[PDB]
Amino acid sequence: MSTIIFGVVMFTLIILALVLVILFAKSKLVPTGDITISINGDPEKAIVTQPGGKLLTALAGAGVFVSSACGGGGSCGQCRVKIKSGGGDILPTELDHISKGEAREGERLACQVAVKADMDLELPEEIFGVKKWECTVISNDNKATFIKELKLAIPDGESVPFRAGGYIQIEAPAHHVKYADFDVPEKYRGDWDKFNLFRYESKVDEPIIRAYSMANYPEEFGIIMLNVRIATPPPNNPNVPPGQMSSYIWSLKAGDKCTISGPFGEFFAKDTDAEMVFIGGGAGMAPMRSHIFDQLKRLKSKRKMSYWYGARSKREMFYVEDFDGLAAENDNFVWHCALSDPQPEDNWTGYTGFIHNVLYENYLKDHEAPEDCEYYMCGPPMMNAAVINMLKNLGVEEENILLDDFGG
Amino acid sequence: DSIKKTLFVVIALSLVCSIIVSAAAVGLRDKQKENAALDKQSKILQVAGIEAKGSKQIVELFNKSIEPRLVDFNTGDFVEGDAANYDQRKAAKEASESIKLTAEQDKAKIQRRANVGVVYLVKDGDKTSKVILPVHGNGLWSMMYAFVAVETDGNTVSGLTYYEQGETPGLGGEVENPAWRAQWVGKKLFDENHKPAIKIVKGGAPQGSEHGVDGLSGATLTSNGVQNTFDFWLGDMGFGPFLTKVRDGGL
Amino acid sequence: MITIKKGLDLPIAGTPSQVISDGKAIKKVALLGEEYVGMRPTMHVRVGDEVKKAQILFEDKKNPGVKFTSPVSGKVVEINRGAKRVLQSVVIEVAGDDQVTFDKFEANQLASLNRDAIKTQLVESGLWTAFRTRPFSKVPAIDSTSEAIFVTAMDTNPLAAEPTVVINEQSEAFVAGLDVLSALTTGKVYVCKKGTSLPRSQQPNVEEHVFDGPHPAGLAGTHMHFLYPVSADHVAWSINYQDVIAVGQLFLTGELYTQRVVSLAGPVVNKPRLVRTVMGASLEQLVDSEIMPGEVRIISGSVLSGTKATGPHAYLGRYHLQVSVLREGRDKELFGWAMPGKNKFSVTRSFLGHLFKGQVYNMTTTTNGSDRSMVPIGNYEKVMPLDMEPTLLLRDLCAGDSDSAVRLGALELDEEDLALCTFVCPGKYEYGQLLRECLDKIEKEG
Amino acid sequence: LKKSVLAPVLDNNPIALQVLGVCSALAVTTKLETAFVMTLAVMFVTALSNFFVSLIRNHIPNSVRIIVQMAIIASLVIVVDQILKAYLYDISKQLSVFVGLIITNCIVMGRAEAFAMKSEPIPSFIDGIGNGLGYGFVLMTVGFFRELLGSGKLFGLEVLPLISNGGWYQPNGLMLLAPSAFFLIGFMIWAIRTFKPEQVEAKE
Amino acid sequence: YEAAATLFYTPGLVTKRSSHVRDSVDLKRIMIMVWLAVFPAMFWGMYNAGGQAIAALNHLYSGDQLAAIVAGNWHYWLTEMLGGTMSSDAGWGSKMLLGATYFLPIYATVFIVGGFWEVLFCMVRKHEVNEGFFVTSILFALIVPPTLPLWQAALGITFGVVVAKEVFGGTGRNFLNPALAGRAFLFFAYPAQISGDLVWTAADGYSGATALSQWAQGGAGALINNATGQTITWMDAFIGNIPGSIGEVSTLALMIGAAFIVYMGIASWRIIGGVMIGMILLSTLFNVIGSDTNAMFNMPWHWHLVLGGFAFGMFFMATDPVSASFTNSGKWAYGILIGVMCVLIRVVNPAYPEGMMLAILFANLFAPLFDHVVVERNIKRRLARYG
Amino acid sequence: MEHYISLLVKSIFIENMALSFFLGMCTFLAVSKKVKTSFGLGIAVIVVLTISVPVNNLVYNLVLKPDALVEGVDLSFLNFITFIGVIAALVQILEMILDRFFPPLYNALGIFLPLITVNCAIFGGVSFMVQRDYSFAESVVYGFGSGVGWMLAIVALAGIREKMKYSDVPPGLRGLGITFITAGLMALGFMSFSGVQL
Ligand SMILES: Cc1cc2nc3c(=O)[nH]c(=O)nc-3n(C[C@H](O)[C@H](O)[C@H](O)COP(=O)(O)OP(=O)(O)OC[C@H]3O[C@@H](n4cnc5c(N)ncnc54)[C@H](O)[C@@H]3O)c2cc1C
Ligand SMILES: Cc1cc2nc3c(=O)[nH]c(=O)nc-3n(C[C@H](O)[C@H](O)[C@H](O)COP(=O)(O)O)c2cc1C
Ligand SMILES: Cc1cc2nc3c(=O)[nH]c(=O)nc-3n(C[C@H](O)[C@H](O)[C@H](O)COP(=O)(O)O)c2cc1C
Ligand SMILES: Cc1cc2nc3c(=O)[nH]c(=O)nc-3n(C[C@H](O)[C@H](O)[C@H](O)CO)c2cc1C
Ligand code: FES
Ligand code: FES
Ligand SMILES: [Ca+2]
Repeated sequence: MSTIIFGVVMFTLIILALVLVILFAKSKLVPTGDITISINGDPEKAIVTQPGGKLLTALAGAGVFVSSACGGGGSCGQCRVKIKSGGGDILPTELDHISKGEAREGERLACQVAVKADMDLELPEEIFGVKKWECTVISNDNKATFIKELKLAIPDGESVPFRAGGYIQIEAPAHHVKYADFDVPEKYRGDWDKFNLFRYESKVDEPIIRAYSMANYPEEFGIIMLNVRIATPPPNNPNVPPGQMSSYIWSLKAGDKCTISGPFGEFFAKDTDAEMVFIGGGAGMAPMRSHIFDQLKRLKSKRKMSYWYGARSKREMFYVEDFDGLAAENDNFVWHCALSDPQPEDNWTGYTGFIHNVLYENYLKDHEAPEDCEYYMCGPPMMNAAVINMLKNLGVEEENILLDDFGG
Repeated sequence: DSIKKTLFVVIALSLVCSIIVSAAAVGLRDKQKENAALDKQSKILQVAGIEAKGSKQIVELFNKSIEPRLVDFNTGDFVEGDAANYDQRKAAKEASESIKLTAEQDKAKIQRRANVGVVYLVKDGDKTSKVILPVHGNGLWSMMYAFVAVETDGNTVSGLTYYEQGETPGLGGEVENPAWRAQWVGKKLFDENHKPAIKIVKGGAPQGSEHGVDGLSGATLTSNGVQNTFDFWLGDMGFGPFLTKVRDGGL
Repeated sequence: MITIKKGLDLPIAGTPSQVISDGKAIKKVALLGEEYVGMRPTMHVRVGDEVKKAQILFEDKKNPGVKFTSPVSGKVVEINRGAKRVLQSVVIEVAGDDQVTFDKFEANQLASLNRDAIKTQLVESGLWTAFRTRPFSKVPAIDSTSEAIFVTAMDTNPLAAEPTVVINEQSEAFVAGLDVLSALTTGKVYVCKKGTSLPRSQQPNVEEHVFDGPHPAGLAGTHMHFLYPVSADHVAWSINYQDVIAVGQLFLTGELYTQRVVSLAGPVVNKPRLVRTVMGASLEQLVDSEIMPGEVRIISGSVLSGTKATGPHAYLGRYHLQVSVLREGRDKELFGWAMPGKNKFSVTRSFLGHLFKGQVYNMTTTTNGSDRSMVPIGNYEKVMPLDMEPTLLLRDLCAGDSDSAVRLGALELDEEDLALCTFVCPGKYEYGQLLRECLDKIEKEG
Repeated sequence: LKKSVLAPVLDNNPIALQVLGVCSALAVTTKLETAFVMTLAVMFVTALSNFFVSLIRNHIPNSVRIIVQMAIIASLVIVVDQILKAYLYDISKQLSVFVGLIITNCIVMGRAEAFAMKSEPIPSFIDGIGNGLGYGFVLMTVGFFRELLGSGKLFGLEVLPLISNGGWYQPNGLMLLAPSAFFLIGFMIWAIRTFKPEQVEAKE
Repeated sequence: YEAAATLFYTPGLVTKRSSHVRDSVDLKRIMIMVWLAVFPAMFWGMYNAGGQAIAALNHLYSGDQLAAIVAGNWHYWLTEMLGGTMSSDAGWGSKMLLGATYFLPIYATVFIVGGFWEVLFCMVRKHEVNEGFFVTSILFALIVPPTLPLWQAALGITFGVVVAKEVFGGTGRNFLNPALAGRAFLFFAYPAQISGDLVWTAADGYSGATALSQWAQGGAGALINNATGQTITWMDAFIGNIPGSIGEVSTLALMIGAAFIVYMGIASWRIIGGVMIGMILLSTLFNVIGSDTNAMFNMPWHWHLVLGGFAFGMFFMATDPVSASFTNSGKWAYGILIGVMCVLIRVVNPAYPEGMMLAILFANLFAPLFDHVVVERNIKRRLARYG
Repeated sequence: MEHYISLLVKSIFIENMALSFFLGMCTFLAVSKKVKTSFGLGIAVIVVLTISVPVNNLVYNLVLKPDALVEGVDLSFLNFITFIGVIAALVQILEMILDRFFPPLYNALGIFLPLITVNCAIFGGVSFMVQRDYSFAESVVYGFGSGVGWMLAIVALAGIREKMKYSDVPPGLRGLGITFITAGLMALGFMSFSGVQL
């Protein structure tokens, strides 16, 4: 045999000649040098990257956990990064999420940026800034049928620096929780026995994080109080896994240890002289109670307040002992509540039906400064959808309405 | 280290891939050549009319009956050479082994012609009964090839099969239609003046004609291609002297 | 000087006899709310409140500082609001003559007045709302300043009032207005007029350019596209000449000048002529005894671009100078589309009407045919003297594309510029709303 | 069990949801059995290439991974071509270049890169078989229509008696040209999208 | 019928939006006016087909064989029953009736099938069933040879309406000439029925090449009409006595019909001018170059104008408003392109003896490129701020 | 030179790769969003084919033709891998050389090069060239013609799909189906030149 060995050696020589040319091109012409980037102009720290490395991957390796949940593909768009120097080649994927409002400065997407030269960044201080507090649980009493008011104390008596309307993030390690151990008083046992939620059980195998708005205005120091609703499966599909983190919070009892991670926030209150109208529903009590106490106890504002809450019954209502006192102390604040369907045991004498119907008939129908007032909305989505629809029907721009949907 | 490891793994993969691919390629060359020979043999046997089915039967029948040769076009006489493994296509493609035709004589529009030609004699015993001349010429959309089975006399056609053409099916690709191929039996190639007498008659030729044949309906361009093919390869520039020698004798 | 070749004149009967006659008494004046594009009002009056002339009625939310003034003194009566409580028209009832006085000046000092003083005086008197910028046709913000103030001193709309007759009675006021504009411009002032003669300003900032031809020659859009092409980075301001007269009289006498001259003409007007009235005049009161019996439609502004003024909208627009009344038609005619009508007008030569040169038609409001997909038979290209691609631009606008339209040249245009394009459309589309929506999206996205 | 085998048949068909790998499907389907042979070849080549690539993924020279996958795919494809020439000469005559086009074929390259490079060999082989099935489905059900309406035949078996043989059906000659295959694929993907509405693309 | 009201009546709507006055032209008027401009061409095509049938029959047969032929086929006995004559002295009425018995069934089948597809699509998509189909049906009926079996026409119109016009979204959205897409499907699907010699002369057993194929074979001296033996003069080929398709036979009738639409502004004269100048230039260049084997090289422009389907194509069929270029320079370039392509396919392609339809199908692709180039140059001029 | 011009015209129209041999459609349909993008990728394809085919002809005539390097030994079974590897390496080197030496030229072609480094069109052209047995100059002309023909096809299809901004495509066919249909009609239009003797 002669052909076989000849073909083999010629094959090897051919592929070796090809690969040597490719290696020469990729090693003798490209920079082969490390790249240095600056996170901000003022600090002297510089992050070392690679020419073939992605910006998001380099930041993750350096420890700058910028906003990202997918790593690419345009699924989230959280990887947007501010820059003051960079290449002018904007990828179509970047342009999909970057409009002409952001194209003036040309900010890019982290998962779509390759650092081929010494560029600079202009990331916000928070991009690389956060905190944490091992909070001991004082109490987890039941104020509503499906809402637990968790109370947390920051160690060393250090009040977290936050603004009315912020939200902490709570970490939950892997655990299994039965619903048999939940403490619910005899006042709320009516619905749970009928629907039989005790037979469910949770299953979490990986750590998770969620967001929860504070229920305390900042002048209440050293207390982290929330209003957490149970993420029970809907009455249509009982076989679906239940709420992971909500089962964990309800499972938290008095005296236990919990960890919180930094004050956050985007749902704030504007600093004007215009009327404020708060509309609430369900477990949206935690954010609103913060601002009303804030503008009345911290800022002592003189502007016109009004807070409107909807409820399923008189057993779903709480915090009004503070609210009734607040209305009694201050003339600016006047509050009203309405039940969807009352029970004969409550002897309700007041507004009934949906809150959007109630606020329209009593106040907005005869109001003479329509739109001129600001609104704060937080609660179940259908309440949110109805209220924005009618406010648009009464002719209010989107700037005045400022809502906060709890994750859709 | 890294570079040495990459070089070593690349070289090892190259070696193993080369040995497997080389063994695979070397093993089957004989089978591939046998398949090509079988295809050509089946076409020639079907042209001649000897029924055959299966590779072994085709091989034995071809080796017993047919006997390839070589012919020199200029003088129309046999020559010596490997008639079994001749390749007229590459011989004509070679600049050294093929002349260049002029625009006046290239009726078939082939613009080249191999210096050495191949035939296929049919022998039943010592004598010769049929001679098969491979011919080709340009149609309308692509090259066309055929065998014409001339009787031992030198004028009577005993068969024709178009084994490679690319005309439009149904309209121009009617050359393979048996009802049209069978039309060529009994027809004659040369007239009493030994001139090319085959003529494709547009609109149909009278039955039992001396040298006529029905043209392809709605395909006069392919009919003209066939007419040019025969009118060229039956002239002096083609198999003319060889057919004259066949008429004289010695076959 | 500049000759426009492509264009279309509208031969509609009832041209106004150009003789000024005192119009009928008026008792209601009002401000429309929709035409001030991009303005969301912040109310400053309530029903029953009493206001004087040049007093503040409301301000603009997204265009701060600008104040809209009451045309006449009196008592607020009606505040109409449409769907989503959007303002329609603030109705003022004529009563008394109380007004607010402003600083006076002499003729000589007009050419050297400070920009800050001019801006403050115009904004407080409310006449600042006359300027319409380009692109976006929005009232300019109180601080910006352009490089060219385009004074439309010519009119080629159908049934339009003749500007020469109106100007020749107020030559001193026009001179004062041109001097003030030359002091305010920070650049050049282009006044576009016909071949005739107009009163002249002595300042070297004022340039006079002459246009000749069919209708598209009398628009700020064409003036600007031919003399100072507007871009996103180069804005220009447009103002009709009667507002120039008002500016001159304001700076000369210290008080707002609210008079107007509008051309009441149309197919169904008994005696078309020029009448004298105040801006915002109720067309319901003005048209009394001037109309033939039958179903009619009151149109503020030209028949090409106007507002169907019935109900809350029945008030003369701020930027309009003519009233056109034409007969409504609701007759379904058998074989009407295929009838070789002698009386059926068409820019396309597909009818016998175009054979009779100089004919006058008795036009109606009917839309021949119905809505269909646009087939560009080559009609848009006869009525766009501008160096723009009509067939491509119209398809782009209909497709909803925004950046492509901006690149193609949709910035220079306006609501009234595409009037001829929707007038000639084989598919019977309406391009004004499409262009307005595209400009709204472009402005909103950044 | 073998849910991965049937997973890519309809949900993520390489020529219905994805677009890669149509060069063969456009011109090899003039007859049914040529498309069948091409489908079998794609199955075998894709499966073996994924198997070997996932075998060698651990010690990869990541700088020339594309060249290494091309080397392994060439070693497979040349052997496949040799076998086809040796045993299926008549069919290999028709395929000509398109059997050699398998080296550059987008579906096999993408499945070698995306899934084989980061997966266990058995799942790599199963995924190769699955997407080979998904591709062979469209090959078979385009070739069926094309051959049936261009010659009235299937696998060489005559179904509709042709006119030239005294039958009643006339061969629509367009089916032997590419635009027929284009239109067939278009109407097919329309049918798939209207019976599986979840894959409808947005206006933009 | 209730639906006839929408056709016989005007909508009677009033201007709702700002522009209160509209022009009198509309899509129905445009399409009906085009549908009323090919009438001279079709009324001559019927007569021409009848005359050719009579001439071919009475040249091929005589005596009792005439009765045998007319008794078997249906057109001839239908004419005789209706009152015509098959003899050599047939009047113009008899010739026209014999042509009608050929033309009308094709038109009826095309109309019925295309209307079925149109109604189905517009009912499913809930759009208003619009015009345009009247033009498409009559055009596809006029560009086919007389002896087409009806099912082939039905398949062709189904293709040209569904796969080219309806699937894109209806009138005004398509980009390929629908009638030409249908004709091309027919042309490439059944070449044995729309090309050759056996099809054009609607007779039984008559085979004869037409005017164009004769020149490619034997030059100007080969323009001979086998039916009577008289050479084809230019006046004959221009007035429309040639044997050909049913629509484009008469350049004079086509010109008379197209003059009114062109003067009416419906059809852009820019396209026609471009086609003429391109055809003239290419014919002159090929004539100057000359050749000694391909005798078509010496056909002058005036002989190129009236032969084949050039007149019909250029006048009524290349001037489609929705597929052609939109800018004026684009229209000029598009006309140039289709003219050059038609002459090029006619001259230097031996398989096809005519290429106007192929030229139009080719240039419909490249019209948008022309308009894009023009608009990009305009955008550059605008960004220069001087325009 | 009649021969070079004739071969250029043939490789441009008579043997258009994307619409007479129908290769490269994965990229052809996907890239066709923008006219400018299609033009750039067409220029990339043509500049690739200027050198992909000549060097392959050199290799085939030198070391791969039967009994070319040593008598009696035929080495025609390595052509597939030698072609794919040679084209890949020879376009990679050109891309890197242009990036290092002429960035202004590189920005116009380097965007598409790493994705089309290996493709159906280049391999089809190389295989057809090897089947047809050109020379060096004829190979250069064939590459420079076929690539420009491919660029013309993709540019025309991109322009058509840009004009499609006005059409009301049915929801089921939106996108891929309508692209395939319009490519079918484009091929139907391009079937005109199939019979030209040149
Ligand atoms: C800024 C911010 C502030 C917030 N503040 C509050 C607050 O103050 N109070 C509050 O209660 N919430 C708040 N939320 C909402 C927060 O997301 C809660 O954690 C929420 O209740 C989710 O609970 P979970 O994480 O336990 O359940 P998750 O596991 O996130 O989801 C459980 C729900 O999803 C359903 N589900 C689970 N798996 C499936 C499946 N496979 N298929 C279908 N359905 C499934 C379950 O039936 C149940 O309805 C806030 C969110 C944000 C962003
Ligand atoms: C699509 C198509 C393909 C054709 N193919 C051929 C062909 O392959 N061979 C041929 O001779 N004619 C073919 N023709 C017909 C010729 O091109 C030409 O029209 C006709 O043959 C000339 O008339 P004649 O042949 O009767 O003299 C074809 C026609 C069409 C429409
Ligand atoms: C608009 C139009 C386009 C045509 N295109 C072709 C064509 O591309 N090929 C063809 O063979 N005939 C075509 N024809 C038909 C020819 O005009 C004619 O019927 C036939 O080709 C023979 O031509 P002749 O009768 O003029 O000799 C077309 C006809 C028309 C009206
Ligand atoms: C002058 C004119 C010519 C037309 N020509 C054609 C034509 O050749 N083929 C066709 O299908 N439709 C034709 N139409 C109809 C219509 O415009 C065309 O089908 C559109 O592309 C919508 O499909 C024509 C219309 C007009 C007004
Ligand atoms: S991190 Fe989500 S798209 Fe980039
Ligand atoms: S386009 Fe043919 S394999 Fe990719
Ligand atoms: Ca050959």
